Amino acid sequence: KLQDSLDAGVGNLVDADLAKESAKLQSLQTKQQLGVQALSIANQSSSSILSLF
Amino acid sequence: NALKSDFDSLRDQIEKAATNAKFNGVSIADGSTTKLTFLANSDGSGFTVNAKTI
Repeated sequence: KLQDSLDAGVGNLVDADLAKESAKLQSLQTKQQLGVQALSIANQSSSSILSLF
Repeated sequence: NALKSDFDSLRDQIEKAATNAKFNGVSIADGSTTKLTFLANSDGSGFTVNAKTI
């Protein structure tokens, strides 16, 4: 009984909750795709100066 | 005499069963400390659990 309790306790200490990581993972994949499109949008700055000359 | 020896064995068993019930070195059934206080609020206020020696 004691060994079972100790194993359960250690798991209680250092186990994750995968349901939260799934949501966070989805949000982060969307956010990274968005940050890439945002960076690509920001990159094309200063490209308009050529038209001035 | 047989019944007395049975009684004595069972008493020794109770003592062993009681002193072995520790998790992470802290226990509330041996009688080592008077109470255990856990966290209950993000500012430090505690949840108090008195000790029930058995």
